[PDB]
Amino acid sequence: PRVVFIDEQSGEYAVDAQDGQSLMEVATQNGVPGIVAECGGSCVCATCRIEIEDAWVEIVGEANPDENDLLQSTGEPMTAGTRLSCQVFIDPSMDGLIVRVPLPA
Ligand code: FES
Repeated sequence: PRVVFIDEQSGEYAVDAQDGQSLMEVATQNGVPGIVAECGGSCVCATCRIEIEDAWVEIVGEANPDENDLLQSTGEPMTAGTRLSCQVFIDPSMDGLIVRVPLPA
């Protein structure tokens, strides 16, 4: 597909992806800040607080109440589309996706 990332360093990172790729991997491919490099998708960390644009959350489908709960346990605020991007992946359902990065969290 096609894609569009965002961040607080460039305020945008237009890109593209392929069914099976996450919005965290495109980044590094798009030269995006790639501000993560934590577990690499191993599913052992929870700091990859990425944010899908507010148009594709209903397209991407944030994480279930399992991965979203453990993260909410802390008590920090969250918006619509906040989910482990690294755990997300492209499909002919989320083509031309638009990503986003939260504030210093
Ligand atoms: S990068 Fe570790 S869970 Fe997303």
